[PDB]
Amino acid sequence: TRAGCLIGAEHVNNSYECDIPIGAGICASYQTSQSIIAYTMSLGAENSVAYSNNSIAIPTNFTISVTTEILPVSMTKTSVDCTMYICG
Amino acid sequence: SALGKLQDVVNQNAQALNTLVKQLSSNFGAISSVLNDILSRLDKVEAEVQIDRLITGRLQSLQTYVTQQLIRAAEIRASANLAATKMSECVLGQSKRVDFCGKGYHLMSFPQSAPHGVVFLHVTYVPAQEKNFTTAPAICHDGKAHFPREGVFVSNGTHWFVTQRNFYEPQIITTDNTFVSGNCDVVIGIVNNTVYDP
Amino acid sequence: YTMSLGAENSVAYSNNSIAIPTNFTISVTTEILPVSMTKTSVDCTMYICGDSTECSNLLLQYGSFCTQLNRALTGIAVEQDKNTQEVFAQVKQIYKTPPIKDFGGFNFSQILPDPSKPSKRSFIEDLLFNKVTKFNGLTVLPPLLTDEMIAQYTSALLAGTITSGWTFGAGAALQIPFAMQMAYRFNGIGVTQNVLYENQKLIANQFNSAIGKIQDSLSSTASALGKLQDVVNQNAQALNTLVKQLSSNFGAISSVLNDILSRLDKVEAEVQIDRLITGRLQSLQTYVTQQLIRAAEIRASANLAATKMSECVLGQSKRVDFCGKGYHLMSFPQSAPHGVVFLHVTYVPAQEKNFTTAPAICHDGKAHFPREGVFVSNGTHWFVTQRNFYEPQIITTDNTFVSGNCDVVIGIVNNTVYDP
Amino acid sequence: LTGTGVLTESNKKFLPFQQFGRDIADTTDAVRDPQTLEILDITPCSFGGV
Ligand SMILES: *[C@@H]1O[C@H](CO)[C@@H](O[C@@H]2O[C@H](CO)[C@@H](O[C@@H]3O[C@H](CO)[C@@H](O)[C@H](O)[C@@H]3O)[C@H](O)[C@H]2NC(C)=O)[C@H](O)[C@H]1NC(C)=O
Ligand SMILES: *[C@@H]1O[C@H](CO)[C@@H](O[C@@H]2O[C@H](CO)[C@@H](O[C@@H]3O[C@H](CO)[C@@H](O)[C@H](O)[C@@H]3O)[C@H](O)[C@H]2NC(C)=O)[C@H](O)[C@H]1NC(C)=O
Ligand SMILES: *[C@@H]1O[C@H](CO)[C@@H](O[C@@H]2O[C@H](CO)[C@@H](O)[C@H](O)[C@H]2NC(C)=O)[C@H](O)[C@H]1NC(C)=O
Ligand SMILES: *[C@@H]1O[C@H](CO)[C@@H](O[C@@H]2O[C@H](CO)[C@@H](O)[C@H](O)[C@H]2NC(C)=O)[C@H](O)[C@H]1NC(C)=O
Ligand SMILES: *[C@@H]1O[C@H](CO)[C@@H](O[C@@H]2O[C@H](CO)[C@@H](O)[C@H](O)[C@H]2NC(C)=O)[C@H](O)[C@H]1NC(C)=O
Ligand SMILES: *[C@@H]1O[C@H](CO)[C@@H](O[C@@H]2O[C@H](CO)[C@@H](O)[C@H](O)[C@H]2NC(C)=O)[C@H](O)[C@H]1NC(C)=O
Ligand SMILES: *[C@@H]1O[C@H](CO)[C@@H](O[C@@H]2O[C@H](CO)[C@@H](O)[C@H](O)[C@H]2NC(C)=O)[C@H](O)[C@H]1NC(C)=O
Ligand SMILES: *[C@@H]1O[C@H](CO)[C@@H](O[C@@H]2O[C@H](CO)[C@@H](O)[C@H](O)[C@H]2NC(C)=O)[C@H](O)[C@H]1NC(C)=O
Ligand SMILES: *[C@@H]1O[C@H](CO)[C@@H](O[C@@H]2O[C@H](CO)[C@@H](O)[C@H](O)[C@H]2NC(C)=O)[C@H](O)[C@H]1NC(C)=O
Ligand SMILES: *[C@@H]1O[C@H](CO)[C@@H](O[C@@H]2O[C@H](CO)[C@@H](O)[C@H](O)[C@H]2NC(C)=O)[C@H](O)[C@H]1NC(C)=O
Ligand SMILES: *[C@@H]1O[C@H](CO)[C@@H](O)[C@H](O)[C@H]1NC(C)=O
Ligand SMILES: *[C@@H]1O[C@H](CO)[C@@H](O)[C@H](O)[C@H]1NC(C)=O
Ligand SMILES: *[C@@H]1O[C@H](CO)[C@@H](O)[C@H](O)[C@H]1NC(C)=O
Repeated sequence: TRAGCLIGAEHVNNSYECDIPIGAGICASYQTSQSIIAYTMSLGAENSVAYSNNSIAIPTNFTISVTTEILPVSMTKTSVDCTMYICG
Repeated sequence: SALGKLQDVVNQNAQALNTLVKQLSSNFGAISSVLNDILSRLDKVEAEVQIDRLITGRLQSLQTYVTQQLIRAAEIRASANLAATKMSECVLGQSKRVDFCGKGYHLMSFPQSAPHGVVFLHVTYVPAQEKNFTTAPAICHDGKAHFPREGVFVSNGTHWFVTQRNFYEPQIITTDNTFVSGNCDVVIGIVNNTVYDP
Repeated sequence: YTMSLGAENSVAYSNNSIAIPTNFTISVTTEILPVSMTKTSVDCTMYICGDSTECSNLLLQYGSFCTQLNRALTGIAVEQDKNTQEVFAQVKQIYKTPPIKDFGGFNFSQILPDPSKPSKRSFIEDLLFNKVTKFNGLTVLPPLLTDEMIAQYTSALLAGTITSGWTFGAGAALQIPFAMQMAYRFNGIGVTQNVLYENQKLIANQFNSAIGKIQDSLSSTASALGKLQDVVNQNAQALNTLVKQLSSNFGAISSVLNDILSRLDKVEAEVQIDRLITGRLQSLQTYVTQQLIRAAEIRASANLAATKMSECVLGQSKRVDFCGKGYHLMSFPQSAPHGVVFLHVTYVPAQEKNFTTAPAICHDGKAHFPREGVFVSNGTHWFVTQRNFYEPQIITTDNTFVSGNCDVVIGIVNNTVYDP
Repeated sequence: LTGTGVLTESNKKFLPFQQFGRDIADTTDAVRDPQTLEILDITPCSFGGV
């Protein structure tokens, strides 16, 4: 690979979602008779939007989705006695 | 792996403390790591060099620990400022910022307490079922170009309607829903359709 | 000389004068924001004790300093990868532009990829990539997302923006003509959508001219992409200092370990080896500290760039001076070496005129206030028009609402109110 | 001189009096054989994390 020599993984020509990041666009995964494979990570499915000068898409329904998000606020306080640590 | 952002900070602090407490077992070039073993095997003129080496090593370790703690505290302060901004905007109000209060049209958020952190419950609005419709930028009835006030002109194949953007609620194109501005030959794509009068 | 802060402009302010613009100029400005930097993984043992056994044996007496020095660089690399993922990879479905380019007259061929070249990048991206241009344990790790993947992400974002407006960020991509998208953009900044439909060719020509002027730049000047070249030069200078600190003596008789082990015995060269180890360890600590500070700066810049990508590109932000100077309409991302370039499309008035204004109008003892507009007078008659554009209309009952009497508003003037 | 590396045939045409060459950052990267007077590059041996 362009990131280094990889031993123990079978390089496949298919494209899947990146599971274990290796580098240079190559990721590894444990799939199918069953061994570690290496492949070029795909960024997503190709969706060609049906765009024209007289077509529009308006939704007729909706789904109230509630998602979670975690943000750190504080950490543990540390007051190390310098003299007792150096000259206990 | 859902609460990994807090467990990561906890593990980083624990590893820093473990490294700081294990650096005492190092020699830093001295004959021993225990000061009692050095003061009991050398005189008061040769053990000073070993004590100085140990002091220099432990002081360098403390300086590295304090620098790492300052960098981590700066990161935690940035995260806490972000969390306070989100608590002020998403929770205490309705933010129109895209992808800030979660993915989708944000409605409201609920705070939740977490160990050394905060958890937000962003309630968003996501469309689910869309359909295709033929649209037109304007409508001319008597040589007068009509534009939607708050909505978009759509056609289901035979008739034309005016409806909101984020939801399909077709209504009859009336004078109260559209405003007149200009003539027909100035707008590109304007189609002919009747405009109801209440 | 003493620097001047600018020209003195005394605004002609009074209690009855207002300036409403009669024209506008679609100005597109560029902005460069760093995203990531080059990964560095320096071998802590080989840098201090390159091809030496006694040095490696003596280095073990300093504890796990090498372990934490390597862990810091590994964390920096993971952080740069996370920043690169968070800035660009924001859509879970790659979008492709249709083969027809009937975007209401707007020309996007200068920002869309061209299949006539191996590197699937646009012309502006090619111009950007043409500007910003292993030993002693120093190893450079390649990034996870290559330039082709960043270009594909940028192309998907641009296609979603030009074919679905801002609906591709909140959910499924809903197709919409670009003229209607620009009408919605105008309605967002407080301008009636008729101004766009009545001046579509002019706005398209202004956008094309702005993109052409942007193409004129970034090819002759060199201080445009200085924010990325600065980071590149800082990393290069840090690496050069780290690799040149090996030639120092730090009080030893020589800087080469082989020259010391071949001129002294195994009991006197230990002091010189210890001095060299201490000096090189201090150098590595200073380098790691500087790299951590620079990584914090780059992470802040990457968070800002991701916020801008989420707001200006995937939506219309009403924040002043955030998505460029002026009333923001839309933005287009562009790939850059270790960074991102935003092309903010703004709305700037061009030609304003003076008009006599009044806060209210009384017709039958009832004070009238504009619903969405401002009362203006051209000297003889009074009209009601929007704020960001001069479109005078007859004051009617459908354009004004009644509230209170005349003697309560300060500055109310007499004028007739039409009845439909 | 001393060191460790693979000696590949280079193309850097030295001067008739110059013996060894140094790239940027003062690193020995090319030496001339004192017998056949040919020039060759000094590439460090392969290394990296596992
Ligand atoms: C929407 O309605 C208007 C008027 O109701 C339509 O305009 C009309 O278009 C027809 C067909 O071109 C015109 O007839 C021809 O006009 C030319 C002059 O342009 C004349 O030389 C021919 O002999 C023939 O009469 C008609 O004059 C014109 N009327 C007006 C008032 O402009 C328009 O075509 C309709 N839109 C669509 C999409 O059909
Ligand atoms: C706008 O129109 C109103 C009424 O159409 C004007 O109010 C009128 O102002 C005149 C001038 O002061 C008043 O005439 C005088 O009124 C006083 C009592 O305040 C009286 O003692 C005098 O003999 C004389 O008649 C008039 O009464 C008054 N009308 C009403 C209904 O209030 C107003 O002046 C107009 N605005 C401007 C800027 O001129
Ligand atoms: C909008 O979507 C909701 C959610 O899918 C639909 O509600 C479902 O409707 C089906 C049809 O009868 C029921 O079998 C389900 O039990 C409903 N689910 C819930 C949670 O109520 C709704 O019908 C859709 N509306 C339209 C107009 O399509
Ligand atoms: C487009 O919408 C119009 C308005 O609803 C449809 O017209 C109605 O169609 C129903 C079903 O055939 C009839 O029962 C009504 O009498 C119609 N109303 C009028 C005023 O014509 C029309 O059929 C729709 N067209 C398509 C192709 O869906
Ligand atoms: C949308 O684009 C299509 C494709 O160009 C337009 O269709 C052409 O319209 C012109 C002008 O009326 C005709 O001369 C061509 O013969 C049409 N070609 C085809 C293949 O239909 C269409 O008019 C455009 N619509 C709008 C509203 O701009
Ligand atoms: C608004 O400003 C634009 C841009 O300056 C004007 O467009 C120019 O008009 C002049 C006069 O006819 C032409 O010579 C130029 O070629 C036009 N430029 C472009 C890019 O089209 C426009 O006329 C102005 N409108 C008003 C009402 O003043
Ligand atoms: C969009 O702009 C590009 C470049 O400004 C146009 O491409 C030019 O097309 C003309 C027409 O023959 C050529 O003479 C030029 O050599 C082209 N320039 C480049 C750089 O390719 C393109 O035609 C424009 N698109 C539209 C629809 O007008
Ligand atoms: C203020 O605006 C009004 C309305 O546009 C002007 O009144 C028109 O003036 C033109 C030019 O003299 C005449 O041809 C129209 O008949 C007038 N219309 C009406 C209803 O009076 C007025 O002249 C403008 N005043 C100034 C000073 O510019
Ligand atoms: C705007 O300010 C001017 C300046 O004070 C005002 O003009 C004065 O108005 C008072 C009250 O009508 C008169 O007594 C003065 O004689 C006026 N002075 C001059 C120099 O004209 C004017 O009325 C103010 N307009 C508004 C709407 O507040
Ligand atoms: C050093 O000695 C070697 C061998 O004795 C010389 O190499 C010979 O060079 C001549 C002329 O270039 C060739 O014809 C021979 O074939 C070479 N022999 C071998 C074994 O390579 C070399 O030129 C001498 N160098 C100096 C500076 O005198
Ligand atoms: C992948 O493609 C290469 C080049 O076409 C081919 O040689 C190789 O056999 C392919 N591998 C698989 C598993 O199809
Ligand atoms: C709208 O058109 C596209 C392309 O023709 C199609 O894929 C899509 O299913 C259509 N929408 C609906 C609701 O059928
Ligand atoms: C408005 O008045 C000011 C002050 O007299 C003047 O400088 C300016 O040119 C006027 N505006 C126009 C459009 O003439």
